[PDB]
Amino acid sequence: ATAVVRCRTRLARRVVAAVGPDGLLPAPCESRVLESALALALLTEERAEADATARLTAYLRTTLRTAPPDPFQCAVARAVLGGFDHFTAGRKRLMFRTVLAALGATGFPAVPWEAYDTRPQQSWLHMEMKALKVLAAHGTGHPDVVRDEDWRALLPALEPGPAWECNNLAQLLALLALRHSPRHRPALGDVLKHVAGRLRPDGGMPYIDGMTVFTTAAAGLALSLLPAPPACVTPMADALALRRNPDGGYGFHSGVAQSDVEDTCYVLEFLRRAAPDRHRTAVAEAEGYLLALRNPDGGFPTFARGTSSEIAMTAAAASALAHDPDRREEVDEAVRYVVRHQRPDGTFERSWSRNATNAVFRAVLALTGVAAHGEERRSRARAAERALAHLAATQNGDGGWGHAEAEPSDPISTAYAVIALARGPRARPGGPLDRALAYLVERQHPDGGYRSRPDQAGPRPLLYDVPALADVFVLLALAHAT
Ligand SMILES: CC(C)=CCC/C(C)=C\CC/C(C)=C/COP(=O)(O)OP(=O)(O)O
Ligand SMILES: [Mg+2]
Ligand SMILES: [Mg+2]
Repeated sequence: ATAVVRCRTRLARRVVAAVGPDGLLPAPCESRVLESALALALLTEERAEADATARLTAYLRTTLRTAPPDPFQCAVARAVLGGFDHFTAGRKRLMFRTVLAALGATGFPAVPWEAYDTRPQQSWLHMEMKALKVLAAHGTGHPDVVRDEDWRALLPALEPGPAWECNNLAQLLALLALRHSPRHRPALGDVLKHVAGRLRPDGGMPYIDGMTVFTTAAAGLALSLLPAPPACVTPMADALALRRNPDGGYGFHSGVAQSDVEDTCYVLEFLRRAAPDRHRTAVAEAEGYLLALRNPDGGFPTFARGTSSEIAMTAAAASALAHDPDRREEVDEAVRYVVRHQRPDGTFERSWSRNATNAVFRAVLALTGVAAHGEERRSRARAAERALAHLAATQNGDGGWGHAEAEPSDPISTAYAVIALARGPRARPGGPLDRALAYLVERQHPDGGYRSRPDQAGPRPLLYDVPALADVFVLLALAHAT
């Protein structure tokens, strides 16, 4: 067949081979400068784990020369070795300033202590903010400001074993605060040993344990779009469904009790295609989870109602709930939210991904997948057309797309664009979709896989790197488009 189908086939073989007999696609996260630096500071201040501290130190220096990250993380690493268009901005300015001050690189924000108090949402955001407030209280010489409720938010960080909610950043920040408390120091020795035991072969500390639930769901979805899905989709559906949380949603990795809309939508889309009856109850519990989260403006948040609806989250929930005709009223209200928020140049937003193409792909699938007729058909078709025109206008000479219009191409950003474009008109020779496919064919590695700069962000906008996602998302693009 075509070079595209051959590329698709080699890739599917690789993705199938990487699924384990437990039905999971392992998705470890790479070392990150930020957490390595924090781990370095914590162990150093406690005069602990000299072996780990030297490895951490070599990793940080090696990475600064050869693959240095964003400037915030470099300045964090330098402190230890010695624009944002989003509703979260501000809280992030406070968070990132306090981190650098805690490490002695800048002054503590001269803000009222209530600045650090946040509504209940993401389980670990509360812990992170409380930890930073404690570090600022003690850093500025006002330890008596710390309330007993501030300390109590940090207690999960003193549990043995892997970090609570798989978040090394949250635990490290909490531990850096807790070591200032005599009441809590008896539990510290034991966790410092498990922390030191987390180093990766290259000597660094990853942001999170991994993203196996998200990655297995995306891979299962891609495999289920193939002409003949492999057999392993059933054990993958089983592995996801048995990990569902009591609220019916899904976290990003094994042992994440915090559900989120993005993970739940990928599990939901996947189970609807590969196991709608075998996993009928899991499917219905996931729709219930999404429906209970919906905001009154028609949109959907990431984690918790009452927090800002997001475009991509709202687009993802519209596609995921479209299958059942009984949610037409909620699905349509979601798609209208997407249309209302399209920007003047056809784009949408950056959030959990750092490229523009991610939100476009979500938006376009919601806009074209929910069947529609009449004036609302016209209105959605126009919105979708402007999103695909935006893609055509920012396509790079090699046929791919980067994180930003003037950025070098990468396979993941390109994969998102292809999914969107496969919903447009038929690939004409030398058309944008045709050229993006040619870009993906040419970037296939000899081992059948893809190496791509990462797109996942957390805390936004800091990138972290789960390499298994590159194969998964390119496969999802190739499956959608063929
Ligand atoms: C792709 C993904 C599944 C989308 C949902 C995001 C999340 C549930 C998974 C990404 C990994 C996670 C621990 C980042 C959240 O960081 P954070 O709490 O600090 O985020 P924030 O401060 O920017 O709000
Ligand atoms: Mg945060
Ligand atoms: Mg975090």
